[PDB]
Parts: sequence; structure tokens; C-alpha cells
Amino acid sequence: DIVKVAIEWPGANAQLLEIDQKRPLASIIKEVCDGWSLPNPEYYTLRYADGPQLYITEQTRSDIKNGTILQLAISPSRAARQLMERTQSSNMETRLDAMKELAKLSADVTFATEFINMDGIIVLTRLVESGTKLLSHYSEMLAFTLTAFLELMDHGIVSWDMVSITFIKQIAGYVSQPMVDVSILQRSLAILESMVLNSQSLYQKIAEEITVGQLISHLQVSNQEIQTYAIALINALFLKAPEDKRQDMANAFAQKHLRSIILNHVIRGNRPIKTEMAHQLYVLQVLTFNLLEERMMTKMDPNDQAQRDIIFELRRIAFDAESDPSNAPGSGTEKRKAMYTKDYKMLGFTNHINPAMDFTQTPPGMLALDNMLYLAKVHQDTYIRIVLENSSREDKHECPFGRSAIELTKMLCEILQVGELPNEGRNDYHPMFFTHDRAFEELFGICIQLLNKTWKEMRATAEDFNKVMQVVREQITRALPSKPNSLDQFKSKLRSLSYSEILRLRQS
Repeated sequence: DIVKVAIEWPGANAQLLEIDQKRPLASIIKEVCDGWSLPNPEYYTLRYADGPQLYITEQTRSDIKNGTILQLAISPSRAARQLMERTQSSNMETRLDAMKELAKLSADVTFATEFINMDGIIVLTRLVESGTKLLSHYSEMLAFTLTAFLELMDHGIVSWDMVSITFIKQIAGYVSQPMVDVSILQRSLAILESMVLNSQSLYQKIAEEITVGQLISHLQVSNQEIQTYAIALINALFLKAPEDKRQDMANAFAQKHLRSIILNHVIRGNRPIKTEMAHQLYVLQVLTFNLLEERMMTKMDPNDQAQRDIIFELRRIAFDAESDPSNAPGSGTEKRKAMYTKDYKMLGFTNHINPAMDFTQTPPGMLALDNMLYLAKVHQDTYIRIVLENSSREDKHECPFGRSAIELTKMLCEILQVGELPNEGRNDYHPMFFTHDRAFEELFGICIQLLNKTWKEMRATAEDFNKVMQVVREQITRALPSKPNSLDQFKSKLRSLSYSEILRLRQS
């Protein structure tokens, strides 16, 4: 086809051309240079005048729409060679302006490919590792160099394995040290993040050079952009951590108050939360919820006494206090088992005899058991009341704790999207999970109370089990878009969202 464009040249009138797409670029350029009386048309290449001003090749020339504004520019190969030479100049103002142009052009893959194939990567890292540090614009010069280096690496042409490890150690040292120039920190964080996300070997080297506290300390500053690349680097470490070692890493960051620091410095910060930051919060929240996946898909081993002891503990907390008689021995082994079995019926388990079988269902697996124990140990008052008010299965209107807690845990996993890998587009996150160290377990506690309130508000029976759960799912889902900044606020909206309320709201 034929596309009409205009091509510009500094200090001269633009040329209006009808581009024949069947015609070679070299021929077109030759004619253009003839119009402006320019020698050596082989020196030049077409380039967009506006926007990113990308170089144009024979493969990308299809995207040139009608009315596009182009510029006759120095060819990417010739420019790459000129700039690399100017970076080895005796004049330093020469090198600052050269490096500044490198920081701009390195984003263009057409230019980057040329510069990289001129041993460009090692040219830059060697400027960083042994440049002259005594001069007026050292930090400025370093910043542009790091910018150009990163943009070159982000084209997926050069493996991080080829990058000098002393260079990487130096960059990591900029992050671990008490304070560095703010722009140097940003470049360093961005580099380390990209290295982690795009390799395996180098990932192990970061945990050596930089401690958890040091990486978290970059969240305690006013600069929102710093905070953003700080969490980006943290999210990268979590994301590409081996399943083997993710839980320990989450513990290490938690024991140094990663959550509360983000809560106070970002969510409760002075300046508004920007789009880039909101995305990293989404990513972080997705990654933390994914920690539950292992336990969610972990089937209980009924033959493991250590796992059965957890259920024994649940039964013990519920039914065995000092107000109760002593099941002293003399009571047959068949008689003691009879009492245990009834307890498991009163606890609402399906398999009354061996309740461990209830947790072979994955999802929610052992995660449901962890939630029950958490409720029993942290909120005994709540656990006790729930199981005692719903003890007799003979009563048709009572709610089985076991069957409910298992289903609820499954339900909460679906709503929170546990076992999902974060995309690049989402910015949505639930703020209240940043307000407590065990937010998921607290959520279960609140929702199991909700479940019981909703159950008795519907005057439900065992036959209506699935119907109640459907209501509870809707109650929780409706309270979320209001985006509560605390678990108490979330609990408050649940109070208003009673069964009588939700029924009214689909009449609409």
C-alpha cells in the first residue's frame, strides 16, 4: 500500500512523501537526502518525530499510519558507535551529554541491539566500577549510566549471568548502606528487581548482600517512588522464591514488621497513594494470600498422631474443663472412645468416629484445621459459645461447627483468590489485611460468627446447609467493595448486612 508522511530535518522545511511500502527503506532515504542535499545517505535511518521517537526498520515499517511525522536521524549503528566513543572521552561534559542520550536511546530495542553488540553492557558496568568519583556531577553521571544499563538489560538479549558480579555487589551495596543518593537508590532497586525477576542464580546473591531490615528500611522514607521500588524488590524476592523457602522468608519479613511499616508509611501516609504503589500492594497481598496454598492443598494424615493431637486439642478445649467430671480409668477403652465419638458429633464433624477424615478434603485441607485451632486458642470465648450453643445434633436447627468451618475456609479461599499468580494490570487490594499479623485467621473468626448469625436468622436445618453458605458468601462479598480500613469496620458492615437486609437487596 501507499502511506503519506512528513519527514523533518532541523532548520529545514519538512518533506511530504508518498511512501511505497513495496519500496526499500534505503531507496526512500536516498531520495530524502537528495532533497536536503545531504551526502552519505547510508549514515541515516527513518525515525518517528514524536512520542518515544522509535527507530524504524524494515520489519516495523508496517506500523507507520497515514499522516505520521518522521525525522531523518543518524542510523542506530552509527549513533551507538558515536555515543560509546564519547563515553571514553577526555572531556567530561562530553560524557555527561553522551550518557544522557544513552539513557534515552537504550529504551529503543533497535538502538539497544546495536549498542549491546558493541560490547556495550560491559562498557557501562566498567564505567560504574572504576569511574572518577571526584567530580561535580558524579551522582548525575552515575544515575544516567545505571538508567541506560537497565534499559539495555530489559530487552531480553543479555542474560544476567553475563553481568559482572562485582558490579552487582556494588549496586547491592548502594541498597544496604545507611544512605545513598536518592536517585542512585532508585536505579539500584530497579536493577536488583529486574535481575531477580529474570534469573535464578543471581537471586541467591541478593539475600547475601542485603538483609531483610535494610530492604524494609527503604519503606520508612517520605519518597513514594522509593517505597514503590522497595516493595517491588520485595515482591520480586517473594515471587521467585522457591516453594521450599517462601514461608521462612515471609516469617523473616514479618518479624521485622513489614506489614505494620507498610500500614503506617504507605497506607496511612501523608501523601496520597499513587497507581504504581497500589499495584505493588495488590501484588504483595496476592503473594501473602498464596502462602496459604500449601496448607490448603495439604490433606490431613489420619495416621499421624501429631496431627490428630490438634483435633484432640479442639475437643479438649471445647468439652473438658474443671466444671466437668473426670473420665478416670476404669472407664473402658471402648467407653472412652464412645465419649470421644459423641464429642466429634457435637463438634459437627461428618466422620464422627475418625474426624481426621474430614480434613482429607482439599481444598481446604489442613488450613481449615489451623483456622479452628486459631479460633480455639486466640478467641476461646467465641469458640466455646459456638460449639456449646450448637452441640445437640438432635436439634434440627443447630449448626454443625466442623462442617461449617471446613466449608467457610474453602469459601474464603475462593473469595480471596488464593493460589493465583498476580498480573501486571490490577490495582485492587483489601486494606484491612494490612492491619493485623494474622488477618486471614481473624477473618475466619469474624465470618464463622457471621455464619452462625446468618444460619439462625434463616431458621435453617441440615438440609438447608448449602443454602446458608450461599447467603454467607454474598454477605462477605458485599462488604468488601466498601473497602474497610479495619476488621472492626468490616464487622460493622456485616451487622447491617443481616439476612433480612440482603433479602431486601435483590428485590432491587
